[PDB]
Amino acid sequence: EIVEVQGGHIIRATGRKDRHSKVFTSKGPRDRRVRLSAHTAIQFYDVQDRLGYDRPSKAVDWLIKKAKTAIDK
Amino acid sequence: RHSKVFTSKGPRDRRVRLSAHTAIQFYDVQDRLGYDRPSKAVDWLIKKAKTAIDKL
DNA sequence: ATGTGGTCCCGTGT
DNA sequence: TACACGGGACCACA
Repeated sequence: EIVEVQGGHIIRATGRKDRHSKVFTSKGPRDRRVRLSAHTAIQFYDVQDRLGYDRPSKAVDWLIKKAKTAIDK
Repeated sequence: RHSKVFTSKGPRDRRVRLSAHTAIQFYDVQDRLGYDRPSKAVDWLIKKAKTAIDKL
C-alpha cells in the first residue's frame, strides 16, 4: 500500500504483528533498519554523540546534509 | 553476542532504524554509490564529512 | 488504529 | 568456526 511523502514514497505495513512502514526505493520496498559493522558503528556513534543527538537517524540526516555536495555528483 | 559496540554513552547496538524521511535519502546514497551493504554507505558519508566532524 | 524507536531470536551467508 | 547481515516478531510508546 503506497503513500506519498516529502522526497519519496512509503509503503504501509501489511501484517498485523508489525506496523512498521517501509520506504520505496530504487530496488523496491525496503525495511528501514540497517546494520552497521563494528568499526563503522564505533565511528558513527561518535559523531552522533559529538552532536549530542539522542537518535542515530538524526546523525544520518546531519551526515547527509553535510555530504550533499558529494552526494550530488 | 558482538552486536553491541562501546560508545561514550555505554553499549549501543549495531542495528539502528532510520526514519522514513532519513531512510529514503540514505538508501538513495547507498543505491547511487552502488554498494551492496548499507554500512559501507555510512563509512562513506562519514568520510565525506570529516571537515565538519572535525569542528565541534 | 496505526504509526513510532529499538531489540531479540534465528536463518543464512562471508 | 566465528562473525555478519537482515527478516520476522516483539515491547513500550504516542
